Amino acid sequence: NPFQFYLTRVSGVKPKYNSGALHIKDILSPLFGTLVSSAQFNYCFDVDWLVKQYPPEFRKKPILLVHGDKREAKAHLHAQAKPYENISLCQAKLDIAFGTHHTKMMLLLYEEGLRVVIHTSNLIHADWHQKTQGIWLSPLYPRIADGTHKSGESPTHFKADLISYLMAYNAPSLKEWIDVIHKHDLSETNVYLIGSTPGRFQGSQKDNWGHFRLKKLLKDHASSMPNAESWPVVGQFSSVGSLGADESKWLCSEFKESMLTLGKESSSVPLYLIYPSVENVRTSLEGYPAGGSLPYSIQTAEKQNWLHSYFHKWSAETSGRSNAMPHIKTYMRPSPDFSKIAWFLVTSANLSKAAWGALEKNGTQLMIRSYELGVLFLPSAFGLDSFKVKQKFFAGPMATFPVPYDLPPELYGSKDRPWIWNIPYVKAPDTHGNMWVP
Ligand SMILES: O=C(O)CCCC(=O)Nc1ccc(C(=O)O)c(C(=O)O)c1
Repeated sequence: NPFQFYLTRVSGVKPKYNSGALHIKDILSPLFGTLVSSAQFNYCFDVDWLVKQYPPEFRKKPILLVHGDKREAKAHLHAQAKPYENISLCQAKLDIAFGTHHTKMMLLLYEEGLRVVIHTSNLIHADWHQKTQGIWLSPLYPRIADGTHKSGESPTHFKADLISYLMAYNAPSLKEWIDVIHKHDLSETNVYLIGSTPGRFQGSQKDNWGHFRLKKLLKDHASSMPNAESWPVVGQFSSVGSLGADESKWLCSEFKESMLTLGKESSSVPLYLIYPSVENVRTSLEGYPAGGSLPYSIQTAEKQNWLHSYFHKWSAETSGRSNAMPHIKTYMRPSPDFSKIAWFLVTSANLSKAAWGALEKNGTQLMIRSYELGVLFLPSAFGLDSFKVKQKFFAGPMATFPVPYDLPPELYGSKDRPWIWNIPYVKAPDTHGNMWVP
């Protein structure tokens, strides 16, 4: 396959549904490269667990943890790492209120080259145990010879775009990684980077980040087809922010408008949102504790009941993962019969203004609160007009894209409710015999 899109291993499914999956120990294995230094960008860390995932021969190599924690949370993380002299920390600045360092990325420097991993999992045991999570694995990027002058750039501009994303941190530990990336040849990269960084972006910079970055890439590198109005947008996520009092405030006005862009020329497009129901969580492999990683609050949800008529159940028979609750986030543009897709995005970004950006100042400024990162698969980057949807995720041309959940998405039934993580569920027990009492 050209796509190098993987799911994490799920404990409890039959082997055929893990044969093409990756555990974190597989990613860090010596078979992927001889490690000399790594950077782990994430939100939540279990440092003791994390070090144990590296091969024993690599456990003393330098590790940089890039996080967004402040105050007591920051002190707790430092305390976790202090036993390991090889671990350094970089606190990503979050100068806008209510922002998060959400990006999940590994930079893996080897004797043999460099690898970039952009994924969706926190660095804790539960996130790699029984969840549906997504991974993009870069090629092994070779080092550019000393004294050789070449760009090392891909047709998707991934090298410059990754350096630009890291430059936004203004961090000395990450300038070191920028210098590493400069010395490597990333020309084989066929995905586009879509990042979010905190700030207020106008004019020259509005297209750099968030949903305007997505819009720019779709305008420049996708084409509009006849009956494009009939091609749905699908969004799939593990959390929801405050979107406003009605759909015109952000969801269907600027977010959907960016996602329905195709091509350069100047809405009835259906919008599917996939988010686990209470029943999805109750009957999942983890049971109700899966909902600890689906942090949709009642305070937020009760202000936007209009949103839930867009919600569709989690179903993933294609990958054997209907009972592995999703912490992956994906967005895509299927054809009206869901047999093809115009593009596919895997990302850390949930359905929230903090992650994707919200327009300010009479539409002239895009304000983003958080760090996010994802990769965009466009047919033009593979010499294609569209991707065929792979019928079974782990089955056998290779030009079919492995969509990890079922299409078409199934609307909530009249008795279904979205998972809300801070109210109790005491009517029916989960797969472990328990109720949920927050
Ligand atoms: O959107 C907003 O305005 C706030 C909504 C609250 C929220 O969703 N918090 C959250 C934090 C960390 C992670 C993670 O890194 O796993 C996740 C997740 O991805 O589920 C979610």
